[PDB]
Amino acid sequence: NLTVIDDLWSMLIRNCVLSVKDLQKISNLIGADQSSGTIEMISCATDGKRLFMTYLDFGCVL
Amino acid sequence: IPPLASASGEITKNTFGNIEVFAPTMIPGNCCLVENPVAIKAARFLGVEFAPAVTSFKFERGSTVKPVLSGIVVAKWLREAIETAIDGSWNTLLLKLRIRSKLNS
DNA sequence: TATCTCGCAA
DNA sequence: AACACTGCGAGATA
Ligand SMILES: [Ca+2]
Ligand SMILES: [Ca+2]
Repeated sequence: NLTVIDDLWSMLIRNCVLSVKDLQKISNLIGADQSSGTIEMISCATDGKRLFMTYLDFGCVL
Repeated sequence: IPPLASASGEITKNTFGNIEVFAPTMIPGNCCLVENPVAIKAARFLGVEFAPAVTSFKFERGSTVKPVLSGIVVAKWLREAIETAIDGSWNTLLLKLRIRSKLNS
């Protein structure tokens, strides 16, 4: 459901756009030795090019 | 041959709360050894059933030997969960978040 | 008089 | 060829 998807998309610490720092926080905490230049997923996720991932782009990545 | 892990994946451990694993033989048949500096933090974070693995003994100054806890013994079916936990695409990161939350509460 | 720091012991 | 890890009083405090 939409509620479930927003919850999945609302599992961070802001609630505003997924920022690089937010993705980094998640990837760092789940164990991920990822370079600052290892955005990859999030980087490619950026459809409109604003350097972040909004709800619609998150949905499309999933 | 060490005893098997339970259905829930619970390992039987020695008096210090660790499993001693000095030879592949010493891993339970239904279990696996995951060696990683953070494998413990991970297994604790998932709240899953594990046992810290004493793989050798560090001999050090003053007069005292020390156990080298180089990782974790978990059940086999939790290996990739652990590997995600130690290891962490978008779907993998999201799914681990989904799990972490269905688990905490 | 309530509050941190922080060394300190093992 | 394995003990644990955190309590507890020093000075200082608006
Ligand atoms: Ca954000
Ligand atoms: Ca965007």
